[PDB]
Amino acid sequence: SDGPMQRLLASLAGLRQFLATAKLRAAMAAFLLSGTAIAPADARDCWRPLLEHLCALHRAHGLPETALLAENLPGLLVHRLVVALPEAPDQAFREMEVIKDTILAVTGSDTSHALDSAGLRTAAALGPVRVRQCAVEWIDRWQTVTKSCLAMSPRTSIEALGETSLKMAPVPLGQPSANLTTPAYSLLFPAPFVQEGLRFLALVSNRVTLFSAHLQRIDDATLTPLTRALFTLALVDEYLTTPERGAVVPPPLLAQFQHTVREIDPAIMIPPLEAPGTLMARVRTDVAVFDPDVPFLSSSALAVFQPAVSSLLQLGEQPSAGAQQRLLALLQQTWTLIQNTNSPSVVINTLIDAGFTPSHCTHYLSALEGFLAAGGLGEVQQLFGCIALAGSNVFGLAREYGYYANYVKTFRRVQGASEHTHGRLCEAVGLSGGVLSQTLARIMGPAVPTEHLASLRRALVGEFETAERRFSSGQPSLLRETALIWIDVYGQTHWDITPTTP
Ligand code: NA
Repeated sequence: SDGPMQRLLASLAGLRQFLATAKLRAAMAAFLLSGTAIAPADARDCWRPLLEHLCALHRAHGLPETALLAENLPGLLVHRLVVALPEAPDQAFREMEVIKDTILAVTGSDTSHALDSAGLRTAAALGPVRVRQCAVEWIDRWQTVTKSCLAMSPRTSIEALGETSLKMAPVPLGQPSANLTTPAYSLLFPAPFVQEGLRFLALVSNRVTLFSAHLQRIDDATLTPLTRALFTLALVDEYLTTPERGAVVPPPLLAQFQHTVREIDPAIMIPPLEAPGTLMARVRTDVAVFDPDVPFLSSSALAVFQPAVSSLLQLGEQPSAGAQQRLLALLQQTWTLIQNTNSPSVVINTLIDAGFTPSHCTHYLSALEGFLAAGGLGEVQQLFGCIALAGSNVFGLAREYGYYANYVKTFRRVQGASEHTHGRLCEAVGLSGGVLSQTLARIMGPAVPTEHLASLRRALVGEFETAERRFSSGQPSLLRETALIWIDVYGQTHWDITPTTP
């Protein structure tokens, strides 16, 4: 078992028994940009002797570089401590807890005694007390928020409770992870344990977000009982049904569905909430709900009723002029809003409010594409094409929307493959020459972390200034480049920063 920390530990022990200058110093330079990263076990076994040898070997020679690496080795270690989180919550909180104990091991009082023993400083920006404070706050708050979202989530798993329904207030996609990116945490942003925690919390949070919106249009009174029951069927199909258990329905929701569905005109037929195939398919009718004289569908949420619409767009149907005027109002409002908005929360809310639940967007895509195969579209069909392309891609990026480094990669894959998926529709409607990648880019674009890397750079410059200043009056430490290259190379490697320095 060799590892970077292990390699420099063994290298540094032999130095203790200006050749030691070149060897020692090139060794530090080699540790700061070793390709691999430290596993928790390695840090836990090797933290003590490496720190002892570094503090005493520091004491004998008194170079600024030993002083700095000793003063800020905790943070430089958590910068390189690998994190792998499992899908299951138990395994995830467990796995995070082992790292909490790893940093507690790094930031022990023994390190403060061995730094103060060597005349060093324990209050360094990446020093033990600071790294301890920031990591502890971030991880504790991380559990509290992640479990909070995990409780008000659709719980269809084998894991036994009853899913909350009326409980939920609409949460934006970014609000849970928002406190965890404040500039206060800039010092630890490149750490894998922030990024991994943020993808986990993003995955739970976004699901809770969609579930919140769709619940909101469940419990609305202005909507017609037909529209109400339709949102109910969609909710059940997409968030409360698994291949493993047929239907997972709370008794209050099922009773509410019963009383609301008995109000519907028997001209339109609705299946009861009970366990294959989705329920939304089971709905059958012959009435043209789109006609304005007809009062059955709320003109607000008119695309919620997937069978009649999918028939409209597969069969290229020609609605009554009043019905069509009823459509182009909603479709054209929705698409004007989507076209001219940069808030993902707003576009989510307006897609769900219009009845454009993700699976619907899918069926709609399928319906048009199949139309263009057999056949140049009406404005109804073209606008459904717009909202369904942009809707499918916004809903795809929505699950993983976060401020972590991987959303750049996923976002690149998705906007790259946005237009080419269902190319006939996309070119026929106009999103062809990069326009859809432009829209998805403006609304779902990944956040830019230049400020966090700048701030951390300034802090590392400061620890360089003090650390050299005490140990070398003039300040010509050769290791500056070696420290800054990690910053630029992280920036362009994970975040694709250009990069640039002041
Ligand atoms: Na930089």
